[PDB]
Amino acid sequence: MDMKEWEIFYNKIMEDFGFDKDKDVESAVILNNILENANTIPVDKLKDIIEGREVFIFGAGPSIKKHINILKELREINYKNPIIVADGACKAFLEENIIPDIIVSDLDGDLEALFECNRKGSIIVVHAHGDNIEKIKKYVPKLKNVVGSCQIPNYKELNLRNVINFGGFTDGDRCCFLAYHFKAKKLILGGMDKKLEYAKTLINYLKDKIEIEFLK
Repeated sequence: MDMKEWEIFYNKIMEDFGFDKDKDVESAVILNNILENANTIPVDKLKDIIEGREVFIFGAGPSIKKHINILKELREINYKNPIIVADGACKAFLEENIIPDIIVSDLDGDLEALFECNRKGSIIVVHAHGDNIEKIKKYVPKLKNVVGSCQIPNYKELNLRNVINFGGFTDGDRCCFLAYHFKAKKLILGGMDKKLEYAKTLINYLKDKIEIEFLK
C-alpha cells in the first residue's frame, strides 16, 4: 500500500538474484539521456488510453494463441479495449493481425516483431535494466512513440525526468503496474504461465488494490 516499500523489494530482488545495482542505475541514466531528444510520447497520452477502461494484458504463455482468438471474437461485439503486450508476445498479435496499443519491452528478444508493430502505431514502453544497455543505445533511436521505464526506485532524485517507474519485476507485471498507475478499472490477463514466483507475488499484491481476473 506504498511504493517506497517497493524500494525495499527492489533490494530483496537485486541481492536475491545478484544483479549489479550499478548497471541498473547506469542504464537508467543512459535512457533518460537518450530520451531528452528522442521520438517520445507525452506520457499523459497513456492516461487517456487507460484511465477508466478495462485493459487486456498479454504475456507469452502456453495460452497465447488460443486466448488471442478470444480477443478476436470479443472485438466484433463493438467491444474493443486497450491492449498491453509483454515484450515478444507482439509477434502473436502480428500473426493474428492485432496491433497492441502499448508494448512494455526491455528489447531482450528479436526486434523484428516489435519494430513492425511500432510503425503500425504501437506505443513502445522501453524499460531499462542491467543487461540491455547497448540495446537501448542502438534501438531506441530507431523507434517512434517511445516511453522510458527503469527498475531503479531512486529515479526522481537522480533527475530522470524522461523516465517513470511504476513498480514491477518481470516485464509482464510492469504492464499491470502501468495499467494500475494509469487508473485502469480491471485487468484481464492472458497467456499466463524462479522469476515467475516473484511475478505471482506482485500480481497477488495487485489483486488487493485493483480487480484482476485472469482469463482461461
